Formats: sequence, structure tokens, C-alpha cells
Amino acid sequence: QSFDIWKNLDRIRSTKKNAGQFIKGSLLILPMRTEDKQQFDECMDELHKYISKDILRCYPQKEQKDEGMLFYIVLKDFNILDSCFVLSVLLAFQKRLWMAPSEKSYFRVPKNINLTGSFYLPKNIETGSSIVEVGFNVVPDFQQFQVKACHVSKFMNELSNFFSQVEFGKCEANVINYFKREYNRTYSQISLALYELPLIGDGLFDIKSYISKTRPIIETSKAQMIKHISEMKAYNEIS
Amino acid sequence: KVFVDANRFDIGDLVKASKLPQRANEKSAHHSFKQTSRSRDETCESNPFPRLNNPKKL
Amino acid sequence: MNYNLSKYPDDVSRLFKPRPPLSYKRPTDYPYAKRQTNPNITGVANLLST
Amino acid sequence: MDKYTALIHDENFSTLTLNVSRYPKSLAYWEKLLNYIVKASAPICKSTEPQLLKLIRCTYSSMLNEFPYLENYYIDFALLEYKLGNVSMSHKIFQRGLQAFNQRSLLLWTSYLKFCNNVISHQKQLFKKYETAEEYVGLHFFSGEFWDLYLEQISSRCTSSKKYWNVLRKILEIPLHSFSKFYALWLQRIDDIMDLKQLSQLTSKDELLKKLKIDINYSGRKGPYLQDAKKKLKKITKEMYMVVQYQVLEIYSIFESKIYINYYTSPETLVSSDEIETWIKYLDYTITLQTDSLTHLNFQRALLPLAHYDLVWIKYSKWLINSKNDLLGAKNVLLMGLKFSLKKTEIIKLLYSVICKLNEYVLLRNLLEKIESSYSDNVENVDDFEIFWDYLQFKTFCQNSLYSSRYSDSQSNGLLNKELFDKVWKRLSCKEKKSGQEILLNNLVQFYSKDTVEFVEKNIFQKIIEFGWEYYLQNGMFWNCYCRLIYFDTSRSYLDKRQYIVRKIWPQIDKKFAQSVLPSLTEFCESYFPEEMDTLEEMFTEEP
Repeated sequence: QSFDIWKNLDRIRSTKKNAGQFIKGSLLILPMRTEDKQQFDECMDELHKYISKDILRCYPQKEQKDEGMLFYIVLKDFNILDSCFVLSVLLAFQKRLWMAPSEKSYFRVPKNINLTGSFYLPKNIETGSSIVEVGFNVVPDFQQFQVKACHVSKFMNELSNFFSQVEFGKCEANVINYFKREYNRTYSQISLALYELPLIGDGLFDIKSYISKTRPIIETSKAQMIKHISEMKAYNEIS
Repeated sequence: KVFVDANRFDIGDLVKASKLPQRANEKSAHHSFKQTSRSRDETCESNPFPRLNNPKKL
Repeated sequence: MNYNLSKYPDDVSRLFKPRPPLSYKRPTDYPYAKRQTNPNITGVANLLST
Repeated sequence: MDKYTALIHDENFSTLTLNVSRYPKSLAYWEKLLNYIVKASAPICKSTEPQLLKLIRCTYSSMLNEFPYLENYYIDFALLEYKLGNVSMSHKIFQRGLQAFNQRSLLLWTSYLKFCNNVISHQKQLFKKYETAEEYVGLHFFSGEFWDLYLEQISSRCTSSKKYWNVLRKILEIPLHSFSKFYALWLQRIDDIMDLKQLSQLTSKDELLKKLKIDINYSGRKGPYLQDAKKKLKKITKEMYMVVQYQVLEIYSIFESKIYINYYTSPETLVSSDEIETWIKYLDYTITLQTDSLTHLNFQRALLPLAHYDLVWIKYSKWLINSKNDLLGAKNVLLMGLKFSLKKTEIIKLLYSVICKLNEYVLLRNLLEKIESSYSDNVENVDDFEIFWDYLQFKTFCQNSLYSSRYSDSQSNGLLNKELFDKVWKRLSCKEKKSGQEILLNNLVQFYSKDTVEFVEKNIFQKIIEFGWEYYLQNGMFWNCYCRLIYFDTSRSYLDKRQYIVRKIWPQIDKKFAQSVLPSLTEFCESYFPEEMDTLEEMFTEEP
């Protein structure tokens, strides 16, 4: 179909067989990044007008990087449609900066683009394609989901086909503070792993005693390989 | 600190406590092998290379 | 329940395993702080007149 | 004075703590500091000094945040907090121990379940924990102890004895190191059966009636029919024994005989040449069988001995890319592989590519800032070229995508953006001290246009001549590149490019340098200008 969100959304309103009544205890958190805040605020303000404030909140982080802002997008108690609308708008908008810098209309999504991102659900889901789970997810409680490179209409269609199946249950009130704290712990760990990239040899490894501990074994190893090559040369030699 | 079974923090005091008196001299004078009491204070530095100290295959 | 304080050889204390621990089910009566027979036992000089 | 103040005014404490706080990633200093603090409280109990318990907790928690793959210290810290009175904390200690291992460690599940049997005192919750441990670390090759522990709890709590037969039939098909014990349980428990109604404990009654031609409700003389039953079920168990014996004996003879070290050890240890080879062969074996819990488990099992080596971090990530097609999974494996591996360059080079293919470019643009901020905006002066070049390619990809093209005929300005060309020029200015100058030169001559080549020839090559720097004038690759820039320019005709080269490049090279410049320039003139070869030979003939 078309590349206007509203025609796809009215299609998915009409044909989806109780597309209205919501999902019990359903919470979805999608952490997204932007280089500039002022482009983001217009999309999020129009988005806030259409969707009830209780349903969708935007939690800014502490601005620790001060360059790339990390805004959490949380949809609590969403319907089968509200999810499709917010995901289509935000998944297009965070890719609008790179590919289509001239079009500039936050609810119409041009046809050169494909929607690609990732969202987190709680682990206590029961599911009883274009959206797949991940193996080896890194946040200790939540289930990272991947959406791989679809049109806008196939994105709406597959989001409705996905959220029909899933069945949430019984999280805490402030589980969102738990996700904020946990995701910030994980990227603080990988940032502080990149800060150890110069400091390997003698920065924090007491290399002065490590070299004296593994100097003779490298030396005997080199002896064994020289002996290996002479032995193998005598094995291959016709003589 | 885990597998020794005499330095365990939960059942640590019980194993030493229930060793028994052995008020028999010949009870200790029977066996002439080593005791091999591995202390809790051991570190990572000793046995730096595990293969070179002679290992056993499973 | 891995290493025993019992004198008997480990052979004999395989026999004396207990049952699994007792499940917790909430109490139905008054706690030990609030246990009392009735106070406000009223007087007896009312009875002697009428 | 008490234990805490006496411990602080001791002289050894300042020395042990300064050696730990100088050399963090050496393990023996941490263990010496830890054994000293624990020995400094010789009775440990509930009444020892709380200013000193807070310090033992900070020491263990900080060590385990530094060295998160140390299996025995999670057990020991949890058992210390279990001694000190609160099981509520020891649950959390074991659970962060399992989570840092991503739930796939056998020893922490075994010690956590032998802990949890005592203190959880609710039967369905304890069995949900055993089902969790089964689905993560069940198919481990040495998990005989886990399953035997699980059967012990089932045979002591349950009164039904159906769940025992269920769990034991699942043990019978797993290839464990010691499966013959779990077969002997099944053999003596078939032989300890008494009547025909109990043969439905194994399988369903219709499966028996079809597959083994045996009726449970055969009423009559039930002696010979029960003996026939036991012989036919023992035959089926013999065949399933042959299949599990083949798989166990094959894994043991080929792969599991050769691994000697299964433990984390320390970041300063080296893994043998034997065991890198047999872990690569054994992961390549495991991937073929197409059991997924066993594959994640064998990768997390191989990351104990050589977590730091990083051979596995890349092999596990490429398995998640091209065999199972779970590409955020392979981004997260490398994100977790940055924290452990000491040779980060190959992982960061693959990581950039994985991030670019996911179309998550802001994560790339933010990830490059941590490298160009980890060297404090001075990555142009890095010792190892391998970091700088992998940085500069993806920074050039982003810098072309932000700022639109400045030159004509739709050409993205590549290295010659004024923000990147400064990073190039501050490295070309160091002149021999930094390695990899030739590749910067050779990657700056691919423009093939009019004003782009004119920019390059006006800014780098002419300026190296103008400064007269001896390293590049000496080096034949510089003049080969400065000819190959002009000759592959598609803006000139043949005559003016040949005449420009022979008349205004080749005169400028100094005759004292000719013994090094001529072997590199001769290959150029022999490949492209065979006619003008005699001019070049007579410019550098031995007699003027």
C-alpha cells in the first residue's frame, strides 16, 4: 500500500479483528539515540498530542555523554494499534537524518527507506517472519527483539501479527527504573572497557614480574618449535 | 575456599569440631602417609602453569 | 547436610537423612506479644446490692 | 584497640592495598589482600566489627566486579554472607554470579542448588529452579552431578514416583560423561517392578500395545508375560544404550580427552597450543549437531580457559551471523567481548561492520567518539596503526554521509575533508616514528578526477617536496604513488600526462637517492611507459 502512516493505520484498524482492546500489563521500552535534540522534540511533541500521556512517556537520561542523548521510549498499556503508530513514527524518524534530509514531514515516510531497529519486552511473556528474538541478550531481565528491514505497511502488518500472539504478565510498578539503571550499567561497562585500550602493557598489569614469570617458557617453546622444524625436515627429506 | 570441605564458611567449624580426640597413640601411629592439608591462605601465584606440573588426563 | 557432626560412619548416616524441610504456611492465631486472657474484668460490688 | 583500628594501623595493609591499587588486573595481589583481611578477623561471626565487615564486602564485591569469571569466589562470598546470618543477600550473590556467566555455568548452578535445597522450603519453587538449571546447563558433558542431585530431590520429596521415571527417561538420551550410572538406575528399576499395571509408568499403554505387542490388561497367568515384558524393555534399553555409548565414546576419544584446563585461572595466564586447537575443533563439531542449548553452552564453556584470547568471541559472533542469522545477537557477543579480550582490534574491526550492517549508524557515530576520546582527541599519534586505520575508514564513511559532496561529478570527498585531512597530516608529519605512512599515501591517490587530483597534488606531494623531507624523498613508494596519481587521472590526455610525468616529476628526484628510488620507479616505467624507459635509465646512469 501507500507510504502514508494514516492509510496503513486505518487499514490495520479495519481488518485486524479486535484491533482495539489492549494487552494486559503490557510494557515495551525502546531506547533510541539522536545527535540533535531540537529535531527530535518536534516529532515527539506531535507524537505526544495523538497518544495519551499515561500510555507513552519519554525518560531522558542524565546526559552523561553530553553529545548523544539517550532517550528511553516507554509504551505502557498500549493497544494493538498504538504500538504500530509509535513504532512506525519513531523507527522512521531516527533514520530520516541519514537518508532523506530534505523531505521533512514527520508522519509521511518516503519510499527509499526501510524500518530497522530494536525494542525490549519483559521476559515474563508467553508467545502462545519479520520480527525475531535474539540469542545472547545482554540486559539481565529483558528480551531484546529485532525488526529487520521492512516497508512501512509490512511493518504495521507484522507488528499486529506479533502483538496478537503475545501475552504479558505482572511486572512491578517501577520496572522502568530497573531498566534505566541496568542499561546504564551495561554501557558504562563497555565505555570503561574502551578506556583500558591504551593501558594494557604496564598500565595496570605489573609487567615487570609477568615477563620474568613467562620468559623461560616462551624460551623452551621456541626451542621446541625449532626442534619440530628440524624433525619435520628430516621426515620429509628423501635423502 | 570451596572444595577443601574444612575451610568452607558454612560447615567450616563443624569439620574441625567433630575431628574426634584420637586419645589413642597407635591410632595416629598406624598410618605413615602425608596429611596434605591445603590451607585457606593459598593464592593464584603458586602453580602458575598447570600443564608443566604433571597433570593427569580424565 | 553434606558433612556430619555425627560419630557414625558416613554409611550409617546415610540412613538418618531427615525429611525435606517444612513448608511455611502463615499462622492463624494470636502472636506471642498479644496473647492474654481478658483484662477489664469488672468489679464485684455491683452484684451485692441488686 | 579493636580488630579494625588494629588492622588499619598495621604496616602490611598500606603495602597490600597500594599494590592492588597500582596493578588492578593482576590477580595474586587481590588474593593476598583478601586473605589478609579475612585472617585479620580470626573468629568470623555475627558480632565482629561492622566497620570491618563492610570492608570485607567491599573487597569481595570490587574483586568480582573486576574479574567476573571467577567461579569459586562467588560461591565463597555467598557462603560468607550465609555464615553472617542473612540468606537474602546470598541469593543475590549467587544470582549475579549466574548472570555474569550468562546462566551457563555448571559449578554455580550445582552450588546454588545445594544451597537452595536448605533454604527455599517451598516445593514448586525449588522445582522451578531445577527446571531453569536444566534448560540452561542440562546438556553439559559433566552434568552428571546436577542430574543426580535433581533425582535425589525428586525421590525424597515426591510421593507419586511418576516424575522420577519421566526425568530418568530424559537422562537416558543425553550424552553425559557418566551415563552408565543413569542406565544402571533404569535397569535395576525395571528389574524391581512387580506387576503389569506399572509398565505404564514408562510409556503410554498404547505405545506398548503397538510397538512391543504387549497388553497391560492381559488378565490370566501374569508370570511369564511379565518376564517377557521385562526382556523386551531391556532390549529397547540396550539399543538406546548403544546409541548413547557411541556418542559419548566418540566425543571423549576425539575432543574431551585433550582439554585439561576447564577453569578461568587469571588474565595473565597462557593457554597451550594443544587446547586452542581442540577447542576450535570441538566448537566446530558442536555446531554441526544443531542442538542450540548445547552450542551456546559449549561456547560459554570454552570462554572459561581462553576468555581473554578472543578467538572464541569472534568465532561465536560469526556463528550467530551466518549460521543462525541472529545479527543483534552477534552484535551483543562482540560488545561483551570487548570487556574480556586484551587484543581488542579485531573485535572492534568486526564490530564496526556489524553495526553498519544493522543500519544503526548513530551507535557507530557514538562508538567512534569513545575511541577518539580514549586517546584524548589524539588518535592521529597512536602507536599501533591497526587502530587508526580501522578508525579512519569508518569515520570517513560517516563524514561522507553527513556533509554532502563538495566536488563535481558526484564525488564524495573522502580523506580530503578538512577535519580528516588534518588527522592524516599530523600522522604524515611524524615521518618515520609512526608506522604505516605508505598506506596513507597509497589511499590518498585513488581520486581519478580533475580538481580532486589537483587538490591532492597541491597539498600532499608538492608539500613534501617543498619541505624537502628526507624519508619520503628517499622512499621509492612515494614517487611511484606520485606518478600513479597523475597517470590514472581521467582528465588529461595521454600526451600531456606523459609529458607532465617525464618533464616535471622525474627531474625533481635527487640523484643521490637514485639507488633506492629507481627499483620502485623502474617497475612503474616498465609497466606503463616501455617507450620512455631509456630516458629514465639515462637520467640515472652511473656516469653523468
